[PDB]
Amino acid sequence: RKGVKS
Amino acid sequence: SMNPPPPETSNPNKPKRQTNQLQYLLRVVLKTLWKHQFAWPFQQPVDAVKLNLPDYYKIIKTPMDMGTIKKRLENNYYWNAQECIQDFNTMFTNCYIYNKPGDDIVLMAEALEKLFLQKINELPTEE
Ligand SMILES: [Cl-]
Ligand SMILES: [Cl-]
Ligand SMILES: [Cl-]
Ligand SMILES: [Cl-]
Ligand code: NA
Ligand code: NA
Ligand code: NA
Ligand code: NA
Ligand code: NA
Ligand code: NA
Ligand code: NA
Ligand code: NA
Repeated sequence: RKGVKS
Repeated sequence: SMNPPPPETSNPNKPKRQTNQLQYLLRVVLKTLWKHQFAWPFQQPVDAVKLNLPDYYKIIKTPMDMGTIKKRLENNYYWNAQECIQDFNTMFTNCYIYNKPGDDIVLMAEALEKLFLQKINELPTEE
């Protein structure tokens, strides 16, 4: 729900 | 749709003490998680308005984050170390409720939680 963070 | 106010962090009506374990929770446990490369999604309340997460506070009714925990420790909000540990656990559980396996934030939470649990296994002697 918060998407890509890498 | 709106963000709620952040959790309470200072209550002058709650009694105040400093203990070996509370010091450890701030100066070792929280400090180590805070400086971790994966800490940033967890360092403040979720701003669901700015992040465009309209359902976040429809789903998460006990929000918690490390910025709040840090302030609670700094303001002697907790009397027992386990109250602080419980807030960390709430923070991780919220992440696993809201986000799906495979989501980057879940891998981040799992790594931070394993590190948290390792540090809690070295909780120092109680008074
Ligand atoms: Cl996502
Ligand atoms: Cl004290
Ligand atoms: Cl970070
Ligand atoms: Cl709601
Ligand atoms: Na206290
Ligand atoms: Na402390
Ligand atoms: Na420290
Ligand atoms: Na790191
Ligand atoms: Na939050
Ligand atoms: Na509830
Ligand atoms: Na939260
Ligand atoms: Na994942």
